[PDB]
Amino acid sequence: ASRLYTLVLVLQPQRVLLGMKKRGFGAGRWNGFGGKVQEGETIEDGARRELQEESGLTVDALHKVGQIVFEFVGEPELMDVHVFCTSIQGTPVESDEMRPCWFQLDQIPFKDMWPDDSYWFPLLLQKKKFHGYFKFQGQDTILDYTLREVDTV
Ligand SMILES: CNC(=O)c1cnc2cc(OC)c(OC)cc2c1Nc1ccc(Cl)cc1F
Repeated sequence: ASRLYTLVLVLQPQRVLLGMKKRGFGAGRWNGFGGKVQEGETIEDGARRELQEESGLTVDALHKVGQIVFEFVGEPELMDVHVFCTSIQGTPVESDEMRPCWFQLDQIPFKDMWPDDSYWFPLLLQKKKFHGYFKFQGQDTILDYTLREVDTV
């Protein structure tokens, strides 16, 4: 009972782009860019499409960096999130849904991000690949988790 999602991190040598979500689920937190994979679409094509819809950026080469499953206690559907890292074109676009901002790598706003990010961002920043699972109670509490580095996602 899992649904496919993507998440894209635009990570440059000294900064990362994140978007402040204005509405819907996750509003008020800085996030990568992502959403649901569509019918007939590959996961990677979904990742490229969502980065444009949410940030206005065009990505050619995407690299898969992780897979994280999110469980919300009581909720039937698990989120199977395929995480990718990016060479981009365009300038980030602020829209009604998302306010993008560049962050220096020592200024990541973990306090205003989903709590799981604190666990897997140190891996992302060090160019590691990973598999994770986080079980949440509500939006603020991690009940339990697993996180492992892998050679292949
Ligand atoms: C830079 N880290 C993130 O951006 C990020 C981190 N953790 C998340 C945890 C979540 O629930 C437990 C979650 O539920 C909607 C969203 C998360 C999330 N963003 C995100 C946005 C849109 C999708 Cl489709 C998928 C995502 F993971």
